[PDB]
Amino acid sequence: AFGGWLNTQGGDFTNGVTFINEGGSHEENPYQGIQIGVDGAPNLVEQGEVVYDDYVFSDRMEIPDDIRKEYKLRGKTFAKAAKSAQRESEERPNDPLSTKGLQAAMERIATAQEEARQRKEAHREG
Amino acid sequence: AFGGWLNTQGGDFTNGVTFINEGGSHEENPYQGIQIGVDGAPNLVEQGEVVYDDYVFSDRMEIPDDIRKEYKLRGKTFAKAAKSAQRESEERPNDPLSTKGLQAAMERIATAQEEARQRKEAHREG
Amino acid sequence: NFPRQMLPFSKKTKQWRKDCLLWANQKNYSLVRKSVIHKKINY
Amino acid sequence: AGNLRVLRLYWKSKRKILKVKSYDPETGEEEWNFYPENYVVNKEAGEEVQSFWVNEAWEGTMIGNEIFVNMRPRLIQYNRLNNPSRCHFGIVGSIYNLNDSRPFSLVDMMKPYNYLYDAIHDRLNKAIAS
Amino acid sequence: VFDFKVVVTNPNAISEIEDNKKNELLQRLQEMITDTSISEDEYNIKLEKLNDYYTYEWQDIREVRANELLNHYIKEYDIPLIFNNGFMDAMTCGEEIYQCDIVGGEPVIERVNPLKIRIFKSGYSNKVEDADMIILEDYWSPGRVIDTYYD
Amino acid sequence: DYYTYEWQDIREVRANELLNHYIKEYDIPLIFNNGFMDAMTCGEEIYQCDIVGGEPVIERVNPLKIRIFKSGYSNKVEDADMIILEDYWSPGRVIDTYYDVLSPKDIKYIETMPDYAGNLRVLRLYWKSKRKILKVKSYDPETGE
Amino acid sequence: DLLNGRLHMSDLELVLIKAAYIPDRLQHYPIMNSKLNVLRGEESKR
Amino acid sequence: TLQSSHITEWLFTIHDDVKKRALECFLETAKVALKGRNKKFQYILSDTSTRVMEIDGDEFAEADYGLVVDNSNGTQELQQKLDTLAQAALQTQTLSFSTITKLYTSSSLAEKQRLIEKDEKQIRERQAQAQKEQLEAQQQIAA
Amino acid sequence: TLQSSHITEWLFTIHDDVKKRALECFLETAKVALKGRNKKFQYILSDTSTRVMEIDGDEFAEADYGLVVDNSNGTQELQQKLDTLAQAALQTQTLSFSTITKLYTSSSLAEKQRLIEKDEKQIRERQAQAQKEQLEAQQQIAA
Ligand SMILES: [Mg+2]
Ligand SMILES: [Mg+2]
Repeated sequence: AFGGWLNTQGGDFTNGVTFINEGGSHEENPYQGIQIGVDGAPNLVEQGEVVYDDYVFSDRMEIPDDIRKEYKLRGKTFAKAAKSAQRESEERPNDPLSTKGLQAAMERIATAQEEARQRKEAHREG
Repeated sequence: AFGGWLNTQGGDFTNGVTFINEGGSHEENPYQGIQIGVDGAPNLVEQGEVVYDDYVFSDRMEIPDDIRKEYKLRGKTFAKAAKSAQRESEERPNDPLSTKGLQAAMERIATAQEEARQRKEAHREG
Repeated sequence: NFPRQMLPFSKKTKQWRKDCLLWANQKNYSLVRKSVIHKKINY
Repeated sequence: AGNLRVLRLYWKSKRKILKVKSYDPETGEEEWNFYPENYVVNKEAGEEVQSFWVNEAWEGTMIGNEIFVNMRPRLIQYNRLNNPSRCHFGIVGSIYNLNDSRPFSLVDMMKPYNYLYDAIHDRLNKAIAS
Repeated sequence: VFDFKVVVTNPNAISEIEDNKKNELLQRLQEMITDTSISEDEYNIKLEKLNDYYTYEWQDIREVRANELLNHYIKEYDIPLIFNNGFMDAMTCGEEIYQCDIVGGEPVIERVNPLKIRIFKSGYSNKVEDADMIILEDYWSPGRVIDTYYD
Repeated sequence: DYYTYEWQDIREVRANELLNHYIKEYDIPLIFNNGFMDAMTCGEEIYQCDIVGGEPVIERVNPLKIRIFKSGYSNKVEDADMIILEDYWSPGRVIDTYYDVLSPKDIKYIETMPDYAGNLRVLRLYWKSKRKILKVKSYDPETGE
Repeated sequence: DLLNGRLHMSDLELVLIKAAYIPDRLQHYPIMNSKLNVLRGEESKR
Repeated sequence: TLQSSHITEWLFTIHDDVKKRALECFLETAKVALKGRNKKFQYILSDTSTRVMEIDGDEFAEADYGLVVDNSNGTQELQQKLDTLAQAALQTQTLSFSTITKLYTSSSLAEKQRLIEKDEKQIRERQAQAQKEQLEAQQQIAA
Repeated sequence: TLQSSHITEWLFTIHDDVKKRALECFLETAKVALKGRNKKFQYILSDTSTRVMEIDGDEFAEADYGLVVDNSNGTQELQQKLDTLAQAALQTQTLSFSTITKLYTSSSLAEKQRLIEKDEKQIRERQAQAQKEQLEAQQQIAA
């Protein structure tokens, strides 16, 4: 499927990133999304978002330049930033250094998204 | 019988679909049906219908174009749609991929027929 | 000429398989086998 | 004699199949499955589909010149668990060769000595006769 | 010595899927013995027969089935004679080939004459199974073609 | 009963399970016998380890079909930096090994070959590239280590 | 090739043939095969 | 003659390899033949052996399930060890003659292994319950 | 013939080294193949064996964890000692027939070692609690 996988030599190796594609927007999907799993039981996700370690990177949200400069993101959205941080890990999902780098980058992007959501929530309640 | 069976190499291999032919319509048969089994004890079937996993595809019914477009059916009657879905599996009953494809297609056609039946009875009761 | 084998299952009809068998009838060389004459001489 | 020429052909055809990435409904565990080309991918559920061409064993038998029998995929697909393309026919065998060469059988290495033996014993027979 | 037995490569290796398949088989057998047994007359006999299979494993049942198949057909067809003939042919040509097929609904194994097989599209492969195309041309009796292709 | 086990014991059990199963499955001893013959003939014995179809496989490499570059007078083959394996494969084998990556254009190329044997020249390149990696020095937060 | 019973006349002299006949070509007698066969057979039973 | 047998052990080794592969192919052919409505397999197979085919995954090679045809010193050694173990079990009144016959007519190493385990378990349980019966008999007599 | 075997034991020694290294190579190849979503490994491996990969140390060679493919006189001697020791343990009623079969079907020296230790501990605990139960029965009788 090529989404966060390296299907070669008759195997299916993944770097841990889940490219949740082909479903559609929350409003356009009759089931409100793909419904990857059951845990809140309705864990719904759309076409543009990506998941690492059960943490959802949102595509609708953008990256403030303040949060761009610190943590050194590249993409315009958080989903695109995760898709840019994990480019190296796709072709070498088994390398220990690649896994460590992916874990660190995903933690950075998760903290950035938490900060952005906190800022937006505070501003909206303001 | 050549209906849903591959009698070759001195064996009798089946893909699971039961071509129920040669009996006749319910009204033309003095026992009202072929009486395949006893379970409702009178399990009756006619010449046009086919069975896969103890569930009956009706030959008398027709697929509305709405149900043709989605679930992507081919035959004009539900029985003919299953006679079209199982063609690839008839020549290779022992292939795992063929069995899985038959399982999925049979589920799709069964759900389509259930939707047609509930629509028809709802319209009739209206 | 051996007929094309990169086809959907629907287009692998009776005439296609008959063409395969006719090619087989029309027919040896191998890289790790001796000639048939050599084997026959041995036997 | 009153026999029939029976020519049986075995060949690996190529079959189009689909690898479908579907998510487990209960747990967030993406899964993989192999289906034929006629399988309709279930959209609206995240089922990503990619199509591959894969080996498939076929057979067919000609009896005499007019009879055509059992033209179909081999019903004995010697399949493997993870590789849909690993298949073969019922024929199993080996070459008793060395380093990708043709077999230098035991009879091959003994044959020159046998030919020399025959020549020498022909000389012996002529000497006995004379 | 000719003792070719199917053996579990790791007999002390059990996983969840094996246990699930064992449970499925036991449930199926329980339903069948419930169906056939006529109201307690021999139901306990079936429980006695299947109670010793709770200590079995999926791998053990599969190995058992394989061993009974191979043992029966080895004792039936006298396969070692077939292997001896193939060994002589290997000595003569350096090629040992056997064909396994279903004839009359039963599995059969035959020795292929090296002069009556055409192996095409191999990659310097020592094994015959790696070939992509094989032709077997032999003159059969009418009885054999009817015994194989009556259906 | 696994409470009495140790980490090293569990790893050893897993490794023994793998080697046991695959040694019995592949008849690795016959492969080693052939390699011993190749070594007596050439003074060279080589084996390739790879994954094919998702399973580990082991093969004996023809000494005439492996090109070893950039070695350091080392009698071992693992010390090499660039290896080229040129051999002729059947179409069935290449489709068995590369179905998940072969494109329809490539499969048509396999079809459209004249096929006057009908094998395919499979050249596989192995070479040690270089990667830029970072050695980062960090202090344990709890203890000044 | 020597182990497979082929003698290259260009490997033991200057060729002043390509015809598979003894009046100008040289027989090969495989006396080395047994020596290597013993060792490979011992390798199997170790 | 041993050093002469070394000269042809290569031929015999490749022969045994070919035999193993041929038997594996025949095993797969028989597996496919089972699902063909042949009543012969109802006689040479037991019940559970005939219900293995009902479970999914029977279409694949047995080498992918951990089963391999094997003729090596390991399996022959294991068979010998199991047979002497059973003989030692007969002595000490631990293993019953009926099950000894079953082992002698088993053809599968795991089958005989489970038979030995079953009889050990049965005998040990019978000993334990007999001991408990004697102890409670003494206790109630004293009471 | 022994002094003639010395002449080719150098070939055999380097061959053994090559075989050892090739088997380490195959072991690492299988380790990488484990984490590729193949259902074959679920059949030939146990649950703990399939769970080892979840720890963050599986990407490195087994030689770095104290594990080596080895065929030397040390391992054969250790195997023979363990097997003979288990045979001696069977007699004296210190090791069960089922666990004997498990040792015969282990392939790992560590596994059979742990089996022997577990059986020792279980039987000693049962013996000790037997003495305690008998002693308290006598004591309460006297009371
Ligand atoms: Mg019977
Ligand atoms: Mg297992």
